[PDB]
Amino acid sequence: VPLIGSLPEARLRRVVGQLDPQRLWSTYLRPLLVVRTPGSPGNLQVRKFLEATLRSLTAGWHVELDPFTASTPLGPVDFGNVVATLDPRAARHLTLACHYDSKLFPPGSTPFVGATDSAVPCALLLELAQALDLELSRAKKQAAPVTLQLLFLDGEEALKEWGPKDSLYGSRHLAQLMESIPHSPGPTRIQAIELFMLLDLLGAPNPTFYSHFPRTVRWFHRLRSIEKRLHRLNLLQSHPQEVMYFQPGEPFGSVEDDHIPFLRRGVPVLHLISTPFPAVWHTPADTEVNLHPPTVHNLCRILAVFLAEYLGL
Ligand SMILES: O=C1Nc2cccc(OC3CCNCC3)c2/C1=C/c1ccc2[nH]cnc2c1
Ligand SMILES: [Zn+2]
Repeated sequence: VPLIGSLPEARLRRVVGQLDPQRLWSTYLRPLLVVRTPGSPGNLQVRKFLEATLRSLTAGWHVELDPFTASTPLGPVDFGNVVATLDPRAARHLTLACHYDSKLFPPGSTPFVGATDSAVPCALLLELAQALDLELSRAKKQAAPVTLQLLFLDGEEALKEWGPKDSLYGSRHLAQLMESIPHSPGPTRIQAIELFMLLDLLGAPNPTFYSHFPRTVRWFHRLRSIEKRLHRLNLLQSHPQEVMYFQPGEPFGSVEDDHIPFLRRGVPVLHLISTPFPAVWHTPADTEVNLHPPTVHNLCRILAVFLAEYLGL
């Protein structure tokens, strides 16, 4: 628990104190819980909600929009991703990512908003960024060498049948775009991704995560470690055992997600996705009241230390 690279408890406690669960849940989560398929009005409001929420933050992220067209198993659809980079002159960054679109389902069925998939994750990032705003604003001003980059991806889903030409429209393009952009050192923006941490299927009760890439397993250990740790310093609601979320040790793997286009380009990936998937997954039942708010908040706290331990805040 008093290991190496770790937060002096004092700070960690303030780090956690600063998180506002009412804000996570209602400023940030509640608004997104809406049908938001590609290029639908649903979509575009979320897109603009994020596009703003990020800009208002005091530390003044560079918020830029990656938009495009693509050929689907339906018409052409247009998409826009949301790239938010706290200090883009900085030479590397930690890229956290998630997708704001929602899976189009056939009509005449209870709309599908997908709370775990991926409403909850998006809001976790919004909270991270806001509950850590002064501290990022410090290090940004300190021309810190590794900054923070947040991706809110569009078009992960699939209209019709899931497959390599219908899925991950957004990541596939963002990746395409990044490697075409000279950065320094680099050579591309793609190499500026120190870690690509990807959040998915989050907020159902009683998840289990495993390391899925052994190249990043040590970071996964940070998380198991940060879980302990918060349990010990009593800062976890409904957490009987010491190890609940972050399991040992190193299983099989692969589960096509937004990381893939980056991983094709050699990007170290940490796939923070519950496995087994939420019971309610891809049903009209992915909805605000199946979430397990304690779990939702433990994962805010657990990430919110990690962020800090990572960027030394
Ligand atoms: O988006 C998706 N549509 C499908 C239709 C049929 C099967 C599917 O996935 C495989 C079988 C079940 N276990 C492993 C993957 C998917 C799928 C996969 C997937 C992966 C990650 C996701 N994050 C949010 N939605 C996701 C779906
Ligand atoms: Zn999905």
